[PDB]
Amino acid sequence: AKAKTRSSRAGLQFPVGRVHRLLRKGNYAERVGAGAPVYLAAVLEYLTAEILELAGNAARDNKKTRIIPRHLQLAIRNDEELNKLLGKVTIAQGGVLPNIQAVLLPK
Amino acid sequence: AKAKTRSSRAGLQFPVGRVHRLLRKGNYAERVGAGAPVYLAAVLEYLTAEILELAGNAARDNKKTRIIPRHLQLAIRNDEELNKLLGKVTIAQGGVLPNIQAVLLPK
Amino acid sequence: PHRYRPGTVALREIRRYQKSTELLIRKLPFQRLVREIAQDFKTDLRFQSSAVMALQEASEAYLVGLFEDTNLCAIHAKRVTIMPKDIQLARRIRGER
Amino acid sequence: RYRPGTVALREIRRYQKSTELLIRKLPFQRLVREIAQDFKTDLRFQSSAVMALQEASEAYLVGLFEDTNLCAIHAKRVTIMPKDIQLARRIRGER
Amino acid sequence: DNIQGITKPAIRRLARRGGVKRISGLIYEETRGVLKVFLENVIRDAVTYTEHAKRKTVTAMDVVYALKRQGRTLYGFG
Amino acid sequence: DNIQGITKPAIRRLARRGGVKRISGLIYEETRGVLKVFLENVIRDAVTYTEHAKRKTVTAMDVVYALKRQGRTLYGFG
Amino acid sequence: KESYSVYVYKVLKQVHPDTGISSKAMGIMNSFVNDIFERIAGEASRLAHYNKRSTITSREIQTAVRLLLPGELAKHAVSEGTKAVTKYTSS
Amino acid sequence: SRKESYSVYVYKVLKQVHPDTGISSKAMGIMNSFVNDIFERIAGEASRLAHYNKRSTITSREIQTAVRLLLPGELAKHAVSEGTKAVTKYTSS
Amino acid sequence: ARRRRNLSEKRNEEIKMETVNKLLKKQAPRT
Amino acid sequence: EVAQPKLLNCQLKEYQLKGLNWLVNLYEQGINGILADEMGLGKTVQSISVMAYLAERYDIWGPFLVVAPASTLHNWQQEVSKFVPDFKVLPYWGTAADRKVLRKFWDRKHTTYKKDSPFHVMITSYQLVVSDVAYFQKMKWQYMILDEAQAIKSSQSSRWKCLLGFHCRNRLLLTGTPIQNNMQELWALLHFIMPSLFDSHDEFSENEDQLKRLHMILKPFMLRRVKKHVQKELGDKIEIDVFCELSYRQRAMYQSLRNQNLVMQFRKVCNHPDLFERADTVPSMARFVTDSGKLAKLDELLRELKEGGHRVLLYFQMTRMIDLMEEYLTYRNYKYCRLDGSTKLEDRRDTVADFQTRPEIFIFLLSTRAGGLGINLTTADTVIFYDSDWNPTIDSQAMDRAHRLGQTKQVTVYRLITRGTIEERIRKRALQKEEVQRVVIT
DNA sequence: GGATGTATATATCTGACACGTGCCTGGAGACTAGGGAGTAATCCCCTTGGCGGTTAAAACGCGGGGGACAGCGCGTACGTGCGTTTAAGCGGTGCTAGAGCTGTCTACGACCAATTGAGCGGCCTCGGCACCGGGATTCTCCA
DNA sequence: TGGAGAATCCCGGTGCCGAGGCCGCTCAATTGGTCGTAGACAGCTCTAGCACCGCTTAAACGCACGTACGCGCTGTCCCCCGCGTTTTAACCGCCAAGGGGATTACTCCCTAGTCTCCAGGCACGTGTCAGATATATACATCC
Ligand SMILES: Nc1ncnc2c1ncn2[C@@H]1O[C@H](COP(=O)(O)OP(=O)(O)O)[C@@H](O)[C@H]1O
Repeated sequence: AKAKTRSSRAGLQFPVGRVHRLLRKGNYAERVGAGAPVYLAAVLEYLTAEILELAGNAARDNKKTRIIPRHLQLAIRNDEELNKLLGKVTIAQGGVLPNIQAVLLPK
Repeated sequence: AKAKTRSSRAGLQFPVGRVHRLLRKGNYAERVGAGAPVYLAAVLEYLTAEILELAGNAARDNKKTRIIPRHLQLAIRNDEELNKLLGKVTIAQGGVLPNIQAVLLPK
Repeated sequence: PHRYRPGTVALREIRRYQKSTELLIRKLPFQRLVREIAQDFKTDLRFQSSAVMALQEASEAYLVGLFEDTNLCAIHAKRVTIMPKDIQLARRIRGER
Repeated sequence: RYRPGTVALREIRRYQKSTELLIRKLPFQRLVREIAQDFKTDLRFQSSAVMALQEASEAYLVGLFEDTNLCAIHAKRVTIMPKDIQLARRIRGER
Repeated sequence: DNIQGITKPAIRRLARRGGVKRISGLIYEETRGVLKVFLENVIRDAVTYTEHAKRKTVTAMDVVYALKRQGRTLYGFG
Repeated sequence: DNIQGITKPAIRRLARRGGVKRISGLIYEETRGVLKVFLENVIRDAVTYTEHAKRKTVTAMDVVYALKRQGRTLYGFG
Repeated sequence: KESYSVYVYKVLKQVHPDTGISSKAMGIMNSFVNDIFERIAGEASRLAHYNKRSTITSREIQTAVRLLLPGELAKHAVSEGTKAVTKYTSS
Repeated sequence: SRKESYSVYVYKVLKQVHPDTGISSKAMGIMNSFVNDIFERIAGEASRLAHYNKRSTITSREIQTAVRLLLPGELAKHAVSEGTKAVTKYTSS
Repeated sequence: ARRRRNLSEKRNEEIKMETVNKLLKKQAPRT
Repeated sequence: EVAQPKLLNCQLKEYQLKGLNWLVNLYEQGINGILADEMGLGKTVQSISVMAYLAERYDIWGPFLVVAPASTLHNWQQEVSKFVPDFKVLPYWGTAADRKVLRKFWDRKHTTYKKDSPFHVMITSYQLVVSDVAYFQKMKWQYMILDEAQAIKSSQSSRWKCLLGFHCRNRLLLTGTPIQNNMQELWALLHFIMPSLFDSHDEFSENEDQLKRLHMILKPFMLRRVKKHVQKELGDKIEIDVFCELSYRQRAMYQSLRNQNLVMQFRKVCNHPDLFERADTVPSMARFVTDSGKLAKLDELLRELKEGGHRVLLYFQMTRMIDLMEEYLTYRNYKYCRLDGSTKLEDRRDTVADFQTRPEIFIFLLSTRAGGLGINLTTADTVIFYDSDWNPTIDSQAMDRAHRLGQTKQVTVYRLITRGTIEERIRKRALQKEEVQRVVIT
């Protein structure tokens, strides 16, 4: 019988089988649900999409064709909710959001 | 042939067997070395002693025979190395180390 | 006749309350506040007793630590009085906002 | 040219636009090998490991300066001074 | 309402334990907002653990686990 | 004496990225002390992982772990 | 040695069909996904343990997302989760 | 029924360091909490160390590297010593 | 020791010289 | 005066031999200089012969550097391999991954090479001499030829600023059109030759007497020669101007623009309407041919030449007009080849060989700037310039690609001019400039 | 009447992606076992609520005092720019330590069954502590 | 310095409740055995990191200078502290209902486990094309 990737059965560009391997072998529990990897893979795909959508936008606002680490930084630190999720994270080659205190600026 | 607790077999007050049970049921990994629980039990006993020695001293310095939470709190915040181990920890019923900032004191 | 000068009584207070273990918010009104927040999230929530005691230990421990930080922000600005701008600085440096 | 101060704010609008590493590579590397050899003699490093340390190290210092800046401004100064570093560290919890 | 159940005298005391000599007058309303925003975050997590266990009763353990999801670890209740 | 290899120019650039307009002169010797204390802590951990794996070479991965041990997660290197 | 590279590119070609993504930015995405997997599977792990249960089901994942992701991001993720598991079960 | 806890063992340690001293239930509750917390951390660290080396077993060596990572300074030295001693005695016996 | 190290130089030299020549052959000579 | 180099695998003609004598005397005096022979007298084999003479007498077996334009590199590789076959000749072109590997020939320690050494002559483009100057600056070049040297006429160019700082003994310029534009460009060549003497913009600036002045002043630094005195065996260029009148479509667009900065837009209309906007509401090929006066008049002329058994070099200034022209040649079912500056440097070799090897091919389409330099096309007979260049040296360079040595048929130059339009203005100015250049040499 | 900026071309090169062959290892399908989680019935404990009472503390009202604040002078530190000096960055050659992979086999830890004593629940109990009244001693404050 | 006087600590006597000891008993820790794979080990290839050399040229350094910030000092006036009195609701000790969590049994379906098979994805080549830098020329503009 022709094999149909679990991914395709659940419409998920993310690889549901690999997620099931890593949950099973990585000692998170004794037994893993068949529904576990499908749900978790849906959530990874959704977060991946969100960051790339915001970074894509920042690329085109800078008039450039290719996403780079500077744009991932600019994406992640604009969104209130993603910044709360990645507050501890340093992104290599990302640089800083432009920021001057209004006290420093000219009178 | 007569039983010898693994604890006695290894000169320790903390329970080597129970530690081997928890390392097995805690999904910390697939196979759990034999000496692992013996070494882990030795360190738990050491840290337990270190705190209770300090607490005993704090209790005697306040003329009382029973350790209470407030004595643990004093003991733990008065030693730099224990404080660096437990900085994020709150102890219930602990209170605060007595510290008034010197510029607040009267002229 | 007698009055202590402004501040002596406050330092009496610092010694006394820095030397007590007891909980500083009154129990019954704190308990009542915790259910007012809980009833937004799920209706008819029975609380254990020790759960509200644990919330109160955490709540007092958080604020008493916040005042320590706040006080350093004041003293650095060459004031002795803490003011709302001090609290907001402390929270921002600790990353909460 | 520029009124007194406009030049500092131009420095700001420069270095916030760039993404480059701000410490010089070889001096950084020598500091890392000096510190390392206390813990173990004959430690070989991978290029990428020293670059990791430098990215993290600059990220840490830059972030300390933002927190230091807020301490100054709160004291109605524009100048950061050692007291401001020390205050930020204690609040953040690096005592 | 209930947030005003945290009395001005109460805050004054808390502050004293943190060794503050002179307290403003606008501190009090700010402190209440701070304490509510803390409690809302902890309670949401505690109630979320309670509902996953299909209990109706928030236990001490739910709270203790809620707090360890915030870098604030409480010793002496479970 | 390699810590003085972190030049005054450089500390000043870092400050500028952090949006500082004017810097005291005493800032330079504090900033050096700060940087060394942070690197000592991370390198000690990285070498601790390296020796555990019975390597002699400190890899990128050791360092990235050593930083996630301390709540400083470095995205970009394995 | 494996990476989630392939899949990130597929998501990108679907959300922004003209764009590409540099080698170093792809390395950042591979870092991000490994990080979040660990966080969610760790919370699921602990939830199971706290409840004396031996399987990480899909219910354990959903409570772990509700705990990790802040605010509206959570709502959207749990919706996406639920949709997909429904579709898979319907096969 | 049968919840289980380390209070028994804490009493013995206290009796060896301070023969006349005792301990309130609340203080013992704190001690019971402390011990779980530290087991958790040292086991978790040892877990991840094994994973990063692509190994299946948590041996004594891993618990050593974990003590050396969590504990600061002189604490660490003095603990890694107690550990060596104990495992040496067991291997002997 | 010495034999393997000596052989490495010959093995390197052979490939280096051939790959050097191949590139001149890549450009000048028609391909 | 000097004997022919014994390593040289071909006989020098009398004027070539005298040229080698001049260059040898320059080297032994320590003076740098310009061989300025009119195009196709054989500067190359004279240049090569100095490398031979140095390698014989003073045992200076390299390293020697030829810098040349891209079209021309393959020519030099062949010429050196043919005329002095003992020399070992190293390309320095191609991708960065290639060029790294080639640097592994260079010996940085022996300052003067000998016969056993890895390479004797290196051939590289102007373009790589600029991009890779960082690496070149380490070498100790023993003799250096810049070929097609008006490449360096602009003193403000990065190229001049780079090549001035190449560490080397004797330099030779080759350029068959030394005199170009204003006297500042003549300064630039002179300074590149001898910096100490020609150190100042202003002093070189310091009128019939000034012109007579200059002729003597240049006599120690330049040798100029012209075809009619030595190539008497090859007849002069027959030059035939052809006029064309704008098509109705052209006329409409030109009036539209004139009613509506527009210099280059006028030049486009005169080439072909379709260089603005092509066509389809259906567009016929017959309309395409008829819609441009030039192309229409060209169609007559091509058909005649085909019937007669001639072969054509056809030059353009605009690259999109090469694209359009291929379509008309495709439809008229003529076999053609194409070479322009966008063409990869491998294919250059192949294409030129093809047109010189297999006379089925009727037309070579060439860009004027890429095609004008280096390539040798003796098998052609007819040159057509579809559009006028502002600079007369560039067209000169171009038509001399048909009028080399070893040409045996009467070279015929056609040139098409669109009457009453910018084309005329341009050819007018180019002829003024050619009179000035010709006077200054004269 | 000249020095320069602007606009539009060609000529080239370098690095990003699209496609390609190849090959291989892990994901898919399919078949069985047995134990975890799901079901309901039970039960006792601990939470929610009402009551009546005491009294600690919160709530309100005043002075007045000393701190937050605004302003000013002034003085020395910090920024600047010009000129010089030194090391960083490049790119090389070149050696070899050691990371990373393969193939063995042995020794060790998962798994089972039988035993038995450690440690839990529960019950009894008496001594450490809280608190209270009193006195003696210590800190503030103002004349 | 000197009394005043409110507060604090220390002494002492009561009494109460929870720390601490001892009794059954059940279940998990110990003993002795099997066995099968993890990983310690020996050996190998070859990546890549450590040394060391010369050159350009940029940033690092040093100095002379000046002006703007920091900050020490004063006058004002608001607002917090300290205290007193009234008011109110928290705390206590108690009785009760009853819901809801912890438990015991029991059954069934889900997931681990093994096997067979093949296509997804990883590594390495390559080629081709849009973007970036030079450079040429006219002409308008600014000087
Ligand atoms: N003795 C000779 N034998 C063969 N070809 C010769 C000889 N002398 C001159 N030539 C020709 O001289 C031509 C080169 O002319 P030259 O002016 O040097 O070229 P360019 O104008 O491109 O610099 C070649 O086509 C070559 O065939």
